[PDB]
Amino acid sequence: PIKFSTEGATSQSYKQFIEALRERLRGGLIHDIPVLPDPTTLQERNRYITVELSNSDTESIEVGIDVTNAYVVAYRAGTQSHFLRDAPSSASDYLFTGTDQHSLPFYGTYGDLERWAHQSRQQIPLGLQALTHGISFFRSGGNDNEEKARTLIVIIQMVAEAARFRYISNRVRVSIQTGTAFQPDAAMISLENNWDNLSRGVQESVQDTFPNQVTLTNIRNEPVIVDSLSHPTVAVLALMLFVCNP
Repeated sequence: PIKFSTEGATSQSYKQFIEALRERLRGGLIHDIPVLPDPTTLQERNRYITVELSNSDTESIEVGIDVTNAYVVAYRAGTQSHFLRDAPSSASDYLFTGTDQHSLPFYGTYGDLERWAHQSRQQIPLGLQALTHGISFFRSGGNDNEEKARTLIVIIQMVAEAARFRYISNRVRVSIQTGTAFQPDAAMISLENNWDNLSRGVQESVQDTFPNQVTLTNIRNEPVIVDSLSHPTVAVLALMLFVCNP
């Protein structure tokens, strides 16, 4: 069971949570980089996991994660659960099966989440207080779809993107250690936007060279061409999407 509590959370407790999540998600290594399982050879009973996000012993939610892409597909508050509009059809057969399950009106893509939130990722604060507020909001069952979408933008980045990217888990750690919320910087956004592209480059690489180049953005909004296994930014990957075997 994978739990994270916001009560007295520390840099270390958050790090240990992300480490446990990464260990459960890893399906193998490719070029020494962890990769998620190939969905075509994965047994469906092994496809979905839960994380408990708690503010106290009496206030908590669960989030359901698809191990094939580390993406949040649903959440649960008590006897009621809510699935992203684009959740795989099998998710509701394995996650929160003892609840009344509902479909959310928005997809889990940032495009649709930002549309419903009326805010972009860059405008939405991340950190312990944002997560605490989101846990409370989901547990309360409030019907405000704008805030549901905003809350998922927070959770997705602090859980799923953090699991995928060492840069992001470390930035959340720093926020917790300092007690200072943050808005995702241009490098964080570009990592989120290019996870599948970086995963593909690594896995398709020949002689360490990507067939399909990947253009990232650094903190100073500078465009960076990543076309090699040895590029420094490749080291930021903690979990890759499965694309192909070498």
